[PDB]
Amino acid sequence: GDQRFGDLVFRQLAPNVWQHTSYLDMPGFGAVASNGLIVRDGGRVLVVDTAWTDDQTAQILNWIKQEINLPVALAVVTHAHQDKMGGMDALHAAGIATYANALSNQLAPQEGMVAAQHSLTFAANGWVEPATAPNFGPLKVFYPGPGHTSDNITVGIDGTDIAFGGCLIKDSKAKSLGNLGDADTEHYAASARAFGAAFPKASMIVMSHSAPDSRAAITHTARMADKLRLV
Ligand SMILES: C[C@H](CS)C(=O)N1CCC[C@H]1C(=O)O
Ligand SMILES: [Zn+2]
Ligand SMILES: [Zn+2]
Repeated sequence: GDQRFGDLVFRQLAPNVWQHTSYLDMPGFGAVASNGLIVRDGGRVLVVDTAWTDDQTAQILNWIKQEINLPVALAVVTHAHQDKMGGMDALHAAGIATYANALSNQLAPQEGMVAAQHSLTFAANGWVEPATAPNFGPLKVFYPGPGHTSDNITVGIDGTDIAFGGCLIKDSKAKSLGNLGDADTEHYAASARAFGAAFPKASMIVMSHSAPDSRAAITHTARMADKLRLV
């Protein structure tokens, strides 16, 4: 069910949702896949996360221009690493309004990232303050607590079965939590649980570095976060 387009891969998840996948091409490591989302909200398109690079991200825009051919209203990027924010310059050159967690925008420079144009803020219960996320359509944005990073945010897609965990969640068969250099190892477990609780009906869990999975990815991630906390 995948379709290669250039160095990119696209996979339809529902009538109006597609997974985009890009691969890091650096002379020192293997072809590391990153997943993001494309959502057709009626007469416009919404993007969750860039690709690794500007060119890869423009390649995303081209696939959208070709296969959907509606204007891209906005993008939301889900934390200040390269696999999520590596392509901001491309989104800006294309006139696309960009959003990130305020904390993500604050960390951007230290991380080598260009900041998003607009900053999301969040209630104590983790739900986005609606005024900071205007006209987000079916995108339901939830900050689950520090985990994979301090800033990681998550997105549910109204009207579908899908919730996007970003790099916070790994699939049910993953061996480890991956690079934990930026990780809050104390809150990770609770933050994964908070994600699953925020989207309790979502049956397809989409993540950054595994194929879509069921809810078992959430509990599996939480357990692995608990095992690590206990050492
Ligand atoms: C550079 C990316 C940002 S999330 C990363 O840390 N990754 C990509 C896949 C897993 C993990 C790793 O390198 O160990
Ligand atoms: Zn990351
Ligand atoms: Zn990642």
